[PDB]
Amino acid sequence: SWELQRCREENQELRDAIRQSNQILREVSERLLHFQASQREEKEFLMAKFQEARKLVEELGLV
Amino acid sequence: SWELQRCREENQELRDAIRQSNQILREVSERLLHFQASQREEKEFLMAKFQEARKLVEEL
Amino acid sequence: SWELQRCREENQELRDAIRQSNQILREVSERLLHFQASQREEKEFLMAKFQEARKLVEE
Amino acid sequence: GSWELQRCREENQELRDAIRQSNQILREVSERLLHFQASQREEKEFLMAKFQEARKLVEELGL
Ligand code: PRO
Ligand code: PRO
Ligand SMILES: [Er+3]
Ligand SMILES: [Tb+3]
Ligand SMILES: [Tb+3]
Ligand SMILES: [Tb+3]
Ligand SMILES: [Y+3]
Ligand SMILES: [Y+3]
Repeated sequence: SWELQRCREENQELRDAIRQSNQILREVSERLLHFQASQREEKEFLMAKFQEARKLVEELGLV
Repeated sequence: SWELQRCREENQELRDAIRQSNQILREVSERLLHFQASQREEKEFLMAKFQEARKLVEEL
Repeated sequence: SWELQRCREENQELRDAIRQSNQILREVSERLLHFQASQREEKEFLMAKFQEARKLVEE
Repeated sequence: GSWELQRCREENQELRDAIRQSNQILREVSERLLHFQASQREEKEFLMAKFQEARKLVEELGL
């Protein structure tokens, strides 16, 4: 049937779009884990500095 | 004889799933854009802390 | 003595400078904890909404 | 001279050094936040790019 052939093609494209869109979302989730690993290193540089500052004032007797 | 009707029903279920997914992703996107704007504004207070520190290093 | 009084007064000013700079750093740290909380909430929302999208696709 | 004046002078030197250290800490924290900001910017640009990919997949169905 003309209409059945057309409908079958459209359904396969719809399935492909859903599958490809899920893969995009999966890649987003994985990459966000990488951004978070790098941002954990940033927090570590920052935390080291804030601890150095705290020690400075404790030691000067200013706490 | 019901092959086309089956295919049309599948098409409708798939179109509805795509629409719902699009709605979800539109919500995420729009919320993240508004969030970036709010965060930019909130970061202005950090910028202000460092301007105060600069002024201090100068007045010393 | 005169010299002791001058040194004590200078030390008060220096301590005040240190208090100010330390308080600025404490405010930065506190505000960064605000940012961390906000970002965690947005990450949780995104995760939840991606899961909802992954569910509509099941079946 | 007195023992108490020598302490005061030693305290004065340690506070001067502490001010220089505090300034260094402030500077390093500022630099790190600029780097963290650049990281977050890249994360935002990545998310925008992936959402655009998904939208274009759906637009290309033509429905
Ligand atoms: O950027 C400004 O002008 C001010 C400073 C912190 C809040 N907004
Ligand atoms: O002017 C003062 O008295 C302090 C003492 C140590 C050096 N400067
Ligand atoms: Er000592
Ligand atoms: Tb503003
Ligand atoms: Tb000593
Ligand atoms: Tb540096
Ligand atoms: Y929560
Ligand atoms: Y970039």
